[PDB]
Amino acid sequence: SAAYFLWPTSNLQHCAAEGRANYFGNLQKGLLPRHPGRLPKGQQANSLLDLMTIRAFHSKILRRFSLGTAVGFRIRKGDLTDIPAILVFVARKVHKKWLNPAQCLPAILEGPGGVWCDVDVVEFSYQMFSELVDKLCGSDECIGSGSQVASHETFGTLGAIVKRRTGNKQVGFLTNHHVAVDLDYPNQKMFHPLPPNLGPGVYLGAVERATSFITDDVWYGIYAGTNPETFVRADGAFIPFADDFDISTVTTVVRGVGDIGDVKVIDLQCPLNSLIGRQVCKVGRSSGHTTGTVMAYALEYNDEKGICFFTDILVVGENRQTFDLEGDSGSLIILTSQDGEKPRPIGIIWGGTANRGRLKLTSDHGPENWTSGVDLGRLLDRLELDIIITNESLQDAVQQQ
Amino acid sequence: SAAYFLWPTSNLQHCAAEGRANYFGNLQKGLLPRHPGRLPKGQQANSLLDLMTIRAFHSKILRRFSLGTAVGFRIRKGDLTDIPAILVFVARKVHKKWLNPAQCLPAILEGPGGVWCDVDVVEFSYEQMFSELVDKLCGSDECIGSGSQVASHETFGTLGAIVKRRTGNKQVGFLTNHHVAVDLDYPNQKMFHPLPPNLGPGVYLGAVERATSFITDDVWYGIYAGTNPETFVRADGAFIPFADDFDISTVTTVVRGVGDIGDVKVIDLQCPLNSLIGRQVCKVGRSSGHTTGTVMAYALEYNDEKGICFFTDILVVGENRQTFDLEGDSGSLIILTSQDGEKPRPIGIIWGGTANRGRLKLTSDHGPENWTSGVDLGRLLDRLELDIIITNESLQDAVQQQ
Amino acid sequence: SAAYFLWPTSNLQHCAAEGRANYFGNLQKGLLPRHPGRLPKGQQANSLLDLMTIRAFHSKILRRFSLGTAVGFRIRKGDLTDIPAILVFVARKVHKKWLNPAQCLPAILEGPGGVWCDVDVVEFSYEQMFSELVDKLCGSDECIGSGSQVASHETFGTLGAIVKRRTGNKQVGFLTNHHVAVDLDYPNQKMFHPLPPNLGPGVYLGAVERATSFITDDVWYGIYAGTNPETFVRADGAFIPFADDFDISTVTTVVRGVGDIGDVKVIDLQCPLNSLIGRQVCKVGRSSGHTTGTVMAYALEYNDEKGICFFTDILVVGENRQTFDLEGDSGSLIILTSQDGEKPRPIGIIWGGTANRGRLKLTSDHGPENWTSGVDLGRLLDRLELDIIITNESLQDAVQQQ
Amino acid sequence: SAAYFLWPTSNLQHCAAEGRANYFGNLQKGLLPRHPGRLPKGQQANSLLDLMTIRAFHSKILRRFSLGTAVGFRIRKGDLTDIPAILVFVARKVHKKWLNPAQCLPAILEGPGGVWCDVDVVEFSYEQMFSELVDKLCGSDECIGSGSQVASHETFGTLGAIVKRRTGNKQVGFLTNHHVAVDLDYPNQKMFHPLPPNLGPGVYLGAVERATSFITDDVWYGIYAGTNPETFVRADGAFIPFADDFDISTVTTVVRGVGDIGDVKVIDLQCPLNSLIGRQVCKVGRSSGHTTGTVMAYALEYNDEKGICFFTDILVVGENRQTFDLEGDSGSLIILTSQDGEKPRPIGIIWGGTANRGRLKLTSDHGPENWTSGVDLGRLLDRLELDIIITNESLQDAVQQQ
Ligand SMILES: Nc1ncnc2c1ncn2[C@@H]1O[C@H](COP(=O)(O)OP(=O)(O)OP(=O)(O)O)[C@@H](O)[C@H]1O
Ligand SMILES: Nc1ncnc2c1ncn2[C@@H]1O[C@H](COP(=O)(O)OP(=O)(O)OP(=O)(O)O)[C@@H](O)[C@H]1O
Ligand SMILES: Nc1ncnc2c1ncn2[C@@H]1O[C@H](COP(=O)(O)OP(=O)(O)OP(=O)(O)O)[C@@H](O)[C@H]1O
Ligand SMILES: Nc1ncnc2c1ncn2[C@@H]1O[C@H](COP(=O)(O)OP(=O)(O)OP(=O)(O)O)[C@@H](O)[C@H]1O
Ligand SMILES: [Mg+2]
Ligand SMILES: [Mg+2]
Ligand SMILES: [Mg+2]
Ligand SMILES: [Mg+2]
Repeated sequence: SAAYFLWPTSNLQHCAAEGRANYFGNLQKGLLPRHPGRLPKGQQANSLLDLMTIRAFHSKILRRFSLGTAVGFRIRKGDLTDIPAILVFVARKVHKKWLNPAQCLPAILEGPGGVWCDVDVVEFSYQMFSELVDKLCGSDECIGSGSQVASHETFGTLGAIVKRRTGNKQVGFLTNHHVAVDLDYPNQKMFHPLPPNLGPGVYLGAVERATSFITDDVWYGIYAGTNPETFVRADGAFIPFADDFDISTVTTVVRGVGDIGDVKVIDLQCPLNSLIGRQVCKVGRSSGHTTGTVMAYALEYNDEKGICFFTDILVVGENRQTFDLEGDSGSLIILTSQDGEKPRPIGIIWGGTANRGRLKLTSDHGPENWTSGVDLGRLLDRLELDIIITNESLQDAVQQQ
Repeated sequence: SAAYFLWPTSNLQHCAAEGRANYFGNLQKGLLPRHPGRLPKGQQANSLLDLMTIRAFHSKILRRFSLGTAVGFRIRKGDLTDIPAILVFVARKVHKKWLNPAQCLPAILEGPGGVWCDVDVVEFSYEQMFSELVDKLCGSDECIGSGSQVASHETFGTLGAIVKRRTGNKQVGFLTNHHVAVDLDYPNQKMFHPLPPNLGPGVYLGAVERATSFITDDVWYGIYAGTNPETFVRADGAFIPFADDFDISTVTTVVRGVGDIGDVKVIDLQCPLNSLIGRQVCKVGRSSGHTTGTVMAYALEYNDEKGICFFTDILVVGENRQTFDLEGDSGSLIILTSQDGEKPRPIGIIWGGTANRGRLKLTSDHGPENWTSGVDLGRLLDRLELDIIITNESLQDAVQQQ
Repeated sequence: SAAYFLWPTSNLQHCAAEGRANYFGNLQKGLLPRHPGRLPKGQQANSLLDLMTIRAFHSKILRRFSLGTAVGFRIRKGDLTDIPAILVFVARKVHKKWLNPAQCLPAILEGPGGVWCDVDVVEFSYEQMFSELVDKLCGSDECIGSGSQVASHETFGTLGAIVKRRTGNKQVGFLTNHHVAVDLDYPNQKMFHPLPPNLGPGVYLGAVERATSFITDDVWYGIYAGTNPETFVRADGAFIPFADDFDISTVTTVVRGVGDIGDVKVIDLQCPLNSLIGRQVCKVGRSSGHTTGTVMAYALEYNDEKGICFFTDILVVGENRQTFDLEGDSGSLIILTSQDGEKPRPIGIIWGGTANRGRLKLTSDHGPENWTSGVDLGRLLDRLELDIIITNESLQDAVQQQ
Repeated sequence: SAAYFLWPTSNLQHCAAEGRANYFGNLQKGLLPRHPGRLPKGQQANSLLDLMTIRAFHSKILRRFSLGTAVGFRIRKGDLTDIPAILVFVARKVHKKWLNPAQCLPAILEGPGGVWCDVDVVEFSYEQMFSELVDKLCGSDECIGSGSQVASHETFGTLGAIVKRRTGNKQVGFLTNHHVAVDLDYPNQKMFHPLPPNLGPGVYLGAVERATSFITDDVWYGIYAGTNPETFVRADGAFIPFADDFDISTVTTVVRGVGDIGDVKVIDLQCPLNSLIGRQVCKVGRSSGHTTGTVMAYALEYNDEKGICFFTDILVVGENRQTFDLEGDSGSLIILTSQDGEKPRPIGIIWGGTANRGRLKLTSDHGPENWTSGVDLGRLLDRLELDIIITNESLQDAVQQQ
């Protein structure tokens, strides 16, 4: 019956940011530990939460000389270590001899409660033809992860087959919301592989929900920065399958990977090494199957207009090959099987913007491309979705809608 | 609390596509149309509903050789008549001698049930005012009202009317064009007057709550206005409830440069045409200030490049060969001028001007004049579930209950 | 029958190239005007041929410091005089104090046989009227005549005159500029009024038969107008014989906005200058409608850097500092206005191309006025082998005698 | 003598437009709609004429969802088969699962008289070379022959073949495609090797005499290839007879890098397909030098935006995923490579235009390959009335009999 759009209404009147100023202020007044002295080994950062609270506390001394920050492990000579650090992204990485003490970043940083960590400096900036790509783009006899989805004006990738947690518990799929956005045209109807104005295809369904920006305090549960206009890039859209659409054609398998497990949630208190440095893979309609490494979490970026933006996952492709191309947006970021458990998804690729970023890891090599991913655990929670991972579970879920 | 956007549920499958084909199919085969057209005078079109149903019946024969259509009065020698007609928009209006019989549009057309009307041909296609009023609207005035410049981080618009929601807690707020609120590149939820914090000073007006972009014709008008099953009405409107912080003492329900307005005058499709078509209208917008024009036509059909049919409710042409609006006027109130002394009533709001918004030629001596697109305010408030507040006392009363 | 294009046979390889060289070679028995500088008044230039042969003799020295040249009357203080002169076009006219004597033009020149003339220096260089006449020309009129818009799939032009071919079948058709027809991107020999089938409605007029683009000076004028052996005259003509299906009852030999015209007035190079230079002319074209102007100069020389000499027959400047033409008028008849009561006779058609958008400064008070390029109609009809039809009765006689 | 261009008289409007309609009216009357016993193998399409007649008959539904069509052999798994088929070019080739029955192209089609064929779906769409051969063609060699760069003032092209005219004095000259000859701004009738005088050194080869741009299908093929009454064949050719001064001692009838060629191999539409479709071809051009490719299809249909049907004779794809030609090769001879020791015979010349070359996908693993357009040389020489000279002795003999 409703003919209008409803905004996400996460305003939480300014107390959710009034508490932000008061949070960092009241921690600021309590400096008992005493003078510049090193810090004990027992209080070393261990979790993602630790690194994020340390970085947020010193955001403003870090922001001044930096393009951004992220949490992870220290990178020395291009190789990841297992040392909890805050990665500071500089425009150009120069020798210490050319820095004044105000500019030179420290080697250690102690946050609230004496929790300390390392500070790593990284130099920073901002089609595949295969049998797999053709299958994803409409040559296969099935629709699944990686399949090209399209509205009248935009193309995207189908991330996962999902079901809604609330109400009807409708079965559908998850993709990236910019492929479904209506300002010039109506882009509510999704099709595979092409929209009717461009060529043949099948009507998948109409967009129901979409998140674009969610404040950090809601997304992470903590204040990740001092800026009161802080948003998380939380791109995701839920499209319930059309009442006519033939569910027999959908597959819960990620083609080129196999049977995947349930979503692996990024718990901010687990030890870092379970996410940072882990090998991930992607199947998308543009680059097909690629392999990469998780370099960092919680990428801070304060932009021209004065708003802080966080990007959850930072992946760099293996062997100096780009992890993704433009158009892979929506693709599932799957943790590769280590000794034989089913590969579990941790995120989806965020829509590549114009002039995507790059970081230099070694002098011998040039700058490599990095890919930005959205936390799948948090996205499914915010969109109120459950991922369907077996073909039998799919037909069971359809029965109850 | 919700963290997501909820898309409008105007899908309505499958009688919205099945019922459209079923509606036009059953009327076409049983015709009994007895070709020699005596067309008795009692069956002449009288309402807007009559013209739209006639146009919809002959949509394909009309769209075949034309850029689009709209309903109204026949235009003869550049002047509006009182003759009910379907306006057919041609790229170039050429003499009959240069048309084959397939191309030449008829002078009369009879629809379902023998209801007939005229067919008029119109040639069709698809800088700042500096004044104290414009400065007042753009932040120099001590108050916020209709015409006041509203802004998100990335886009500027005009405040149309001060409104209150009909449902729930009946929040008081304002109506503007949803193109100011675009969450694709940047979080453009917070609205400000006159400038966003990144560009300059201002006051936080509130956060967008509702917005309509496209509503199917069968929902908006209540009838099937065309044969295309993907037919949408461009209905731009966004509701921004005032922030709790906002000083509602600074709001005025007066339309500066017009005065105290009355309640929304609803466009009833069954009333006689002469109460909308040809009536003089006025607009106060942050770009052109106060302008005056005429309502030329209703229900502008346009079957574009991708194959989707789009309807635009109101078509205004400015008086004295002057543009009725400029870019940036989108959202402004389209007010019916007082023609015997009652309070001027609003009938619509300006729709956000596309790139290369068309022109139309009326007589040979003058070139093409600019036309302005409006959204039906009666239908927009109903769809958004809004009530317009027209007196400063009523505003103080509406703000209390909440 | 023929499926190919036949390029004109005006090559005469090395019959024109050395005949030019020996003409100018066995002239050197000439120069040394020894000794004095003043020449007798009895040998003053009187014709166009006199002025052109003087310019041709001193072409090398004149082209040294100038953008081009033309023949006419000296312009002094912005007004045409009665003094036969060679107009030398400089980019920027500076005071004598800033020129070396080599750069400064002599403002008198004697050619072969002591025929002398003046040298005038002119500063030189290289959006639509809306009216009922324009609308009628562009398809609103019930007839096709001079000024009517003609079109192929990709290009628009103006119908200049209704003509009949002199040779063979003596077919009736019309004359326009060939750049509306000549196309190696597409099939555009088919002409239509007012629009081609891909753009809108219209009637098939007929197919292009012959078209001239460049004609060497020695053929066009009959003399060697310059020393460059690659010297061409811009003669844009196109003869389109009417289709057999075409209703010739719809054609009018009347120039709308001028009236009944007389026969083509031939530009005889030996006549006194004042019969062409300075005469008032008018034009009816599909873009600017009816305009009025003055013939400023003839035989405009322009040597561009690829090394080819190009001549433009007529140079018109619009009256009252108003442009004589706009883009799209190409083909329009350049009609001599009735000065005492005789029928206005046509002398040329407007040239459509690239080097037509140039300006010349006549007075300091206001800036550079626009000039329009015309092709000699007398020479064009001769080269195309056409006769102009000027009365509607003569038209139906020509149609019946095919 | 003549100072004008003569347009081709190979189009007789609406005398032949009815004959096209009548031909399809005749096929539609003797429809013979039957299919009890599936498709006997004796009635299978064998010729190019068979495939073209089937495609034209079912033209309406094929073009409904397609970018174009062509005749040849079915392509299965990226390799040409021996199955007579109609190639339907789709923008993106999707699985049967995603097509409604209206969209899905059939696997077989039987046309008039029960002659049937297959329907193959192909995905379709619409830097320099440095070598000793390229340098020799572009002016470093001591001779002028096939592949040699020819130039007018504004355009560069390739010299295709050394020819003599069949009519009149049987002038000897050369053949290239008319976009190297044709002008809009300059009198670039004169051809030069390797450069025009404005750009650098060269020798004057001669002046263009004839040029074909578009020829209707009924004239070119001898049959009605499509139902559109505005149907044209892309027929780029230009005949430049050698200047009388030109030293014919420097001309070679040899195709450098291939050798001595045989006479033109005429594309007989009634011969078995395998003599053209799938045959290996080679090309020597001033941009890519020597390249090798395969004849993929004949009679490439393309109905563009303006509503005109365009046919392209030969469709070549380069071998081993390498482009068959580059920009500038237009005019080069498309030579059939020797299959069993015969001299390689030329069958066509490369076409130069706006629709020059798009892409077609043959396999999933490696991406889309480039295709090249060729014009039927057998038909081009007939239309221009030219004979190809293939031996240096025949050249010197042809020179004397002038
Ligand atoms: N603000 C700054 N801008 C540019 N360069 C800086 C800045 N601050 C520090 N650096 C450089 O970065 C260096 C520290 O780099 P980092 O912490 O990455 O070392 P590492 O990880 O131990 O070794 P590697 O450099 O091999 O990774 C300093 O020596 C200094 O030269
Ligand atoms: N498909 C078409 N394309 C272009 N022009 C057309 C077409 N069909 C009709 N016309 C032109 O429009 C004319 C009808 O115009 P219209 O109905 O507006 O006349 P009117 O309103 O009585 O007088 P006026 O022309 O002054 O408005 C026809 O005479 C014809 O010349
Ligand atoms: N090559 C040149 N470049 C620029 N200016 C020149 C050149 N040769 C002459 N002049 C200027 O032009 C003047 C002659 O102009 P022109 O013959 O048109 O004079 P006019 O017709 O006598 O008077 P008016 O200047 O009022 O037309 C010279 O006095 C000189 O200053
Ligand atoms: N209108 C269409 N648009 C896109 N794809 C189509 C269309 N019609 C058919 N197809 C696809 O093309 C297929 C037929 O292709 P084709 O006839 O080329 O097969 P083939 O040559 O036997 O094998 P191969 O596909 O290996 O060449 C159908 O299975 C269908 O999936
Ligand atoms: Mg490092
Ligand atoms: Mg009218
Ligand atoms: Mg002067
Ligand atoms: Mg195939």
